Amino acid sequence: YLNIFISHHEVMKLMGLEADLFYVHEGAINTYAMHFTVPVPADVHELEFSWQSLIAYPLPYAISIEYNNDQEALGTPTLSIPHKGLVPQEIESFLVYLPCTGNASLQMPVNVNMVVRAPPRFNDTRLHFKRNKICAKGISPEPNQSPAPAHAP
Ligand SMILES: *[C@@H]1O[C@H](CO)[C@@H](O)[C@H](O)[C@H]1NC(C)=O
Repeated sequence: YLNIFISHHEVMKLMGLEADLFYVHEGAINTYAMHFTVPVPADVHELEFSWQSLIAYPLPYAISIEYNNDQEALGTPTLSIPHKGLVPQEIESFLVYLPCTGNASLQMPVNVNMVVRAPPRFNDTRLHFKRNKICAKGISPEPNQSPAPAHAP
């Protein structure tokens, strides 16, 4: 009833291979793949997840993040979607932003927790995505709002 996967482009960005990876396929969790800790290079500033509900019954989701607050190398992770809502019935993708400050070099765990509530005939999908974020000094995401020369009137 539920697909959760990372696309070909996401696997190429993260790992350099041409493949996709379904972490959940029609409700079945890829427990083997969930064991792995995926490294996130210094120059990768976001993780992209893709998902799709395969039924009409509403699928509530909840997303939480695990990371050490108390350091100077990684800024606060954010989402491109609300941390709670419904899983879409068309394939959609969302981002977990992992913005390294560029003011420090460091490796650290960042884990993404997801819970998708199931209709009563199935069991909830509980996921613990393990990632190890690399940060490097002088490597940080660029802003997309561009500067403009300014002077006083
Ligand atoms: C953000 O978009 C701007 C376009 O103004 C571009 O200069 C920059 O390279 C982009 N950076 C990222 C991380 O998307």
